[PDB]
Amino acid sequence: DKNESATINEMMKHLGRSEGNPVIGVFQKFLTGHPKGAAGAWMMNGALQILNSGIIPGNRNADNVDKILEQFEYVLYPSKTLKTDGVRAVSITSFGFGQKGGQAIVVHPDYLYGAITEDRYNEYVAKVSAREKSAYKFFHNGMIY
Amino acid sequence: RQQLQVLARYLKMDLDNGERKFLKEKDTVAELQAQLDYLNAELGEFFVNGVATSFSRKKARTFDSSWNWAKQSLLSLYFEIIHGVLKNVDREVVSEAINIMNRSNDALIKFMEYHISNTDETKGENYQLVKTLGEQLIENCKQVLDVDPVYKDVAKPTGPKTAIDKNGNITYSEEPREKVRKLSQYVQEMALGGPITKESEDALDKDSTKEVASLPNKSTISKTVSSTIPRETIPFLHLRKKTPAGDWKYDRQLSSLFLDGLEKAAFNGVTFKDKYVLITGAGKGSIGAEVLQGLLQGGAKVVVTTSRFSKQVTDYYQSIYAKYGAKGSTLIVVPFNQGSKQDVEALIEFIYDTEKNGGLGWDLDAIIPFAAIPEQGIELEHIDSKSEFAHRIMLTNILRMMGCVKKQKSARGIETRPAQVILPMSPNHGTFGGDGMYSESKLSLETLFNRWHSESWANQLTVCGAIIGWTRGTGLMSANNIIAEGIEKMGVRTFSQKEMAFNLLGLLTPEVVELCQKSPVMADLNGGLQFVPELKEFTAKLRKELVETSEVRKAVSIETALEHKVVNGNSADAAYAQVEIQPRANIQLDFPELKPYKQVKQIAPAELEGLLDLERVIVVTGFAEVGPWGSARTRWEMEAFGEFSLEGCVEMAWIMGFISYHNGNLKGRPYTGWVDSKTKEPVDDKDVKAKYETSILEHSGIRLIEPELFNGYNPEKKEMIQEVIVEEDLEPFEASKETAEQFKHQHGDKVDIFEIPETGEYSVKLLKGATLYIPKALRFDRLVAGQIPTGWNAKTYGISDDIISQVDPITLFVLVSVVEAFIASGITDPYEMYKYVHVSEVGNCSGSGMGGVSALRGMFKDRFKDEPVQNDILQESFINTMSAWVNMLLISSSGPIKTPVGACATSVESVDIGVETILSGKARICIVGGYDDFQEEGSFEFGNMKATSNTLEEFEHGRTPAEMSRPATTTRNGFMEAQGAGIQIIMQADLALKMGVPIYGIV
Amino acid sequence: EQGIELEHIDSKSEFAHRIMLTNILRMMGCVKKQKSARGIETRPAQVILPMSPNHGTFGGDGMYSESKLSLETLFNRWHSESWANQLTVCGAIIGW
Amino acid sequence: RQQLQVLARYLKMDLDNGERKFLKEKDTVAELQAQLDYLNAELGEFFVN
Amino acid sequence: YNPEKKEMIQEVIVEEDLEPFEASKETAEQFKHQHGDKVDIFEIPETGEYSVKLLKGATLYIPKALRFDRLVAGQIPTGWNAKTYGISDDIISQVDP
Amino acid sequence: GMFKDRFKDEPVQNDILQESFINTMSAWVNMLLISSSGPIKTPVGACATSVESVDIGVETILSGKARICIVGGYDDFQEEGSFEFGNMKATSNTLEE
Ligand SMILES: NC(=O)c1ccc[n+]([C@@H]2O[C@H](COP(=O)([O-])OP(=O)(O)OC[C@H]3O[C@@H](n4cnc5c(N)ncnc54)[C@H](OP(=O)(O)O)[C@@H]3O)[C@@H](O)[C@H]2O)c1
Repeated sequence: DKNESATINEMMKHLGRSEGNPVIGVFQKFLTGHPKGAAGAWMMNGALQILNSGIIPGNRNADNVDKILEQFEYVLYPSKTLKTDGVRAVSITSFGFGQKGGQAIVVHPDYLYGAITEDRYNEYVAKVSAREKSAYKFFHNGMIY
Repeated sequence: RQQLQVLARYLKMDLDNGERKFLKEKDTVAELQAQLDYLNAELGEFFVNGVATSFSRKKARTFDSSWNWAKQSLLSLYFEIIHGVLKNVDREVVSEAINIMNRSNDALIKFMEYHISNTDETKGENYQLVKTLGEQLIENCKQVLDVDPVYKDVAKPTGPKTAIDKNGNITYSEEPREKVRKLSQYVQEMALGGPITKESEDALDKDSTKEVASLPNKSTISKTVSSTIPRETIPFLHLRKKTPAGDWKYDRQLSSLFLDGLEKAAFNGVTFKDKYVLITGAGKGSIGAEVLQGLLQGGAKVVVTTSRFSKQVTDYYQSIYAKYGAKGSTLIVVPFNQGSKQDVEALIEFIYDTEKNGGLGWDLDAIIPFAAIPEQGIELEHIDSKSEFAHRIMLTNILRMMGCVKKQKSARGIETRPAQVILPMSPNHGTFGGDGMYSESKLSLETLFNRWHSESWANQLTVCGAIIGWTRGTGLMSANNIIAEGIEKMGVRTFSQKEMAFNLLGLLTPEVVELCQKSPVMADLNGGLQFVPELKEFTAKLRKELVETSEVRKAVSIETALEHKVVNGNSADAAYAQVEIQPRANIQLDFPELKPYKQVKQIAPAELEGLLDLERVIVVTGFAEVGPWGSARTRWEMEAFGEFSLEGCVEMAWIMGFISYHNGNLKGRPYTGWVDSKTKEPVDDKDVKAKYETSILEHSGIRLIEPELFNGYNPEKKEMIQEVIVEEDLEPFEASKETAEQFKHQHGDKVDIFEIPETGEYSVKLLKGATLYIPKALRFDRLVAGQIPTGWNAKTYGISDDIISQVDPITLFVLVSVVEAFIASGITDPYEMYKYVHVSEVGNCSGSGMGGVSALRGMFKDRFKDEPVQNDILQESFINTMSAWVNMLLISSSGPIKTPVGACATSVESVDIGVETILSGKARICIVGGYDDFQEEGSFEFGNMKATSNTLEEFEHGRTPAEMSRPATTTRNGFMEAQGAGIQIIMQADLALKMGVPIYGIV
Repeated sequence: EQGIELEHIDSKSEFAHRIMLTNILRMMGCVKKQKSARGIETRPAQVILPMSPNHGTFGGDGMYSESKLSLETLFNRWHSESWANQLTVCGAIIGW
Repeated sequence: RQQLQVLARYLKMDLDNGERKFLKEKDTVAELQAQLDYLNAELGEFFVN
Repeated sequence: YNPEKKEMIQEVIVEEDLEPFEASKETAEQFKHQHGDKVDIFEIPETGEYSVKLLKGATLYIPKALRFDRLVAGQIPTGWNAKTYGISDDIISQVDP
Repeated sequence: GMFKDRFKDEPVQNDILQESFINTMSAWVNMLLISSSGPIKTPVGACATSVESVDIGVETILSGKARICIVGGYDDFQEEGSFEFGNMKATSNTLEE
């Protein structure tokens, strides 16, 4: 938790992240524990759910934040869920045994739609709407049978 | 028997030695049990059980990260205003401003400046509101950067209001007082007293932003509230002075000092910076709780005790600290039984012991010993175990606690830092009756006023006797709330816990602290109650007048309804009666919301259109998981909200096999819906929560390892084998020829095998010097894991028994995650991908850190013990076999297959591989993610590497399973192992748009 | 209880307080229960309580003062509870 | 000793039955003595006696 | 490893009590934890060691050997040693071959 | 070590688990020799691992994440895998040979 905070903090400092704009830390493993190889995948799923909701879950086991972490001015450690007015991007970081470091950045899907025309977008919206209805149909049939 | 006796005698073996020792110890047991029985008969069970220790140093929880909580509080306020949850008329805005100012530091100010300066006021009215409030709060925080934090309560004062409805239900409600809308006006009301106590501008509730702008401004008090105290009127709150005769009487001068302090507190706030306080009896709903909140708001360092130390209680105090803990404040929460003399001494030793010795290294400034238990319906003749125990808590152990502090201070030569003891005195000295030894406890505390002068502890302790008035809502007084409006009609005062706390916090102001150092202080906080003659009878009359009115109205309304029913029949009330709709769970897939093009066009820059190669933009189109909280949907509800919706509860009940669907005849009648999986009884969706939620929460998430989920693995009884050299030949045993020859091959001369000619079986005779293995059990100290919910079953999802029997369990987590990720992508038939892409263009880049560890156990351990293991177990172990089964059962691609192994970073390595596979043109769609299982062997080794938290150490610290995983915390001490899988479906954006699949994110 | 200041209050003082307060209340309670079990409402027992002017004035007497001052609740409890017909309260403040 | 063991087994005599009962009661004694010790530490000798 | 003599263990229920053997207190208590009523352990007061007495009905494992029919492999040349290349004994002792 | 030696209460180094991981060999390479902070993508591909390695290395270099990539594969022979490849009848039976 110290190395990861220090790493994120150094990335933010080097890239000139604004003073007073810490990244909000999410610590999903407070709830799930550490499933080894699945760890990043659960975090990525979380990240996607954060992006699409704007809801930043709090670390409800963050009783007392380690005072050593106060030096990391670009990190904030929430204990409670924050309903934001939007999250644009999420960083996912992983540190495996055997020097396996990783980072993924996920960007809010609405930034894709500025790349296309209104007709392409509207065609897509209609297709997705139809697919979603068919998926609900499939899901409830599958669940109950 | 005679031959055995002769040999016993030759060998000098006393055969009866053990039965003789046994009968001596059985007599010792009966003697000890008689002593215990006698003490139980003398003290009673309540007392004997009651004096059990609770305190341990390792359970002490320290809260000090106010530097972090300030920023959280700001961001919460910021979003609450933006979302319209807090308006410019809410006092909560002002209260949060005060708590943010109390934590003002340079980092907080930069934080606020960034958030407020980057607020776009044109986005709406709420944005303009947050921008204006935020700019004012910044100015406040700059002014108080180097100022001591203050206790300053701005909550609306609440009066009691009892209501009896037409049908004789009694509603007790705390209602805003008309005359008293701030604490400054409360102090004015207290100063003026009432006719019964006669012997012979602000923007609150209209503009919170204006009220916030006023908060740093130390208001000058021209004429003190004490000058307004009428001649020959005793204020509702006053100090008393001991007369030369030895009576305690109202003292105008002392009372003026106290009331002026309260007035200053109410305008300017009071600091408690550098006060070290022990408080007992500060649970939720207590007076002490409100005292605690003020002390933390004023920067105190506080030890708070609890007799109910639990996760719920530590989370309660955490939320108090995070909201009210000012800069320099600290909250220490300790389990404590004030009924235990050992706890009292241990607690005080802990407080005074050096940090090196594991103590706090504190010296107390104040002791607030408010621990109490209710004694109700206990008259003189009923005084028994409970009352004796209550009297130990409320008197004896208060004296012992004071004594302990005196001994600690005197042992260290501290003669110039006395601890102020705020004694919870009562006007109730046997006036109400039925309260056991309550009155005796409270009256006995009054000796301390004289003992302060007569003994040798005055330099270590000061005495502040608070005579606490009628305080609504507490453990001791909640049973008396209904009559309080009536009592106040006498021109007398009852108190909220907030007001009483404010009154008591007035005793910790520098002026009262100095007064108690000169001589004991007696503070009457009784709200004129003493001037109501024959109080008990007065309260019993108000109670009857209310209960009689309730019961009469109930009876008269029931009979008037029955009369109307008889005269007008069923047709009159059938058309009046109305149908209730109970909700059914409608589980949603939570596809992303698509905005109108015009809105979506405003977020990205205009130049972005046509700029990107959308074949090189990777999107996530679907995701799923199987983990300790079920699916991605249920885990998100628990993560984000801490509780399940109706949809989440029904999903979890289905996942866990609690409920099953039923369509057809059920006990004659046709039924469509959920039934209990065991009983087959119908279950309404609305009842799933009451019926199953407790079970769902107990058998989900991080919890004690369940042996039934891990092939009977029991960490408390871990099976090992120990090699032993046979010292003497074993009794022959029978084996087949085949097996006998395998024994002979192994042992050679250390075994003899002989055909039994009759049966064709073989005798096997292990000889002296042969090697055996004897099972032995080890207690392992990792007892807890994040386990998939008890009752999860791949068959619930549709996976056949043939697959279940073939594959490692990890493979079932993956197969479920993959189908669920495809459903989250709206792809219900994976072969639909092949309408859009070649079979060469669908990849699997998911992986695992360890793979099919149950299959590894099979080949390394089960095979060695000659247990039945499938012949192809090895293949089910391979990290890439899960992806092979996915392809073989579901996808049928001929696309890339790049299986990463990256331990804890596998899932991110997966995404990196999937991304690069798609950008290289090898795939257009890639299954990415990760999976791992929990089993005995890996748990043991992560324990030997000390990577995981030791559960026994956690239990010593009073941690429950739900709090063992506490990232970024001071006391974090290793990870909590879990199991499961996660999967995403990634694709080229161009293809996601053409297919019309949901897009959850851009990688 | 001699030479027992606040900080020395221990086993002896708790025991003394049981004798001098708690078990006086229990004794009164027992008499009340015996009289009430037999329907005796017209023959109250006068309890002569050994009260003291010493409420922590001398010091060093353990829980003596607490025992003696606590007996003064009985003056109010006589009115507030249901034992007045079985017991009467006579508080003797005993001098030097 | 071996002959005594064989006879003990023929007779279905558990030779260790008494030492086994003894060690169960010795644990019961220590549990009761801990309860008494705890009450003495809470009330003190003066009070308990 | 000798494919001609592959070591397995076979679970056998003790039909008759074993000769007592000596074990440390720690080990004796691990035997007792495993076997419960199927074992008796007794302090030997002189030495502080424990007698362990496995009783009728207790589970034992008896080594047995299987002849396996894969006798040949492509093996790195006999005498290959990482030290010949320069790898230290500390690395050799830490890592899998 | 962790499945069998630990079960027989044999001496096994406390960090045996880490030495089992497929990616630990690459970690030791980096820790003893290379000291890079470059990509680390450890494939598992049974008999095709080394070709999967090359495909990953190639794509890592073409993506611009690396300019140099250590590619290849490794595996050991031990009793247990030999036995299981025999139970799957994948290997030649020496006695039939
Ligand atoms: N009107 C009034 O309420 C009034 C009037 C005059 C005087 N007082 C006095 O004010 C003080 C507080 O009154 P209150 O009404 O706030 O009482 P309360 O709400 O009953 O609170 C007392 C707290 O003591 C704790 N406690 C219980 N048993 C304990 C034990 N064995 N060891 C440690 N703590 C224990 C409980 O908190 P946990 O559950 O956290 O352990 C309980 O909530 C008392 O001494 C009372 O006599 C009250």
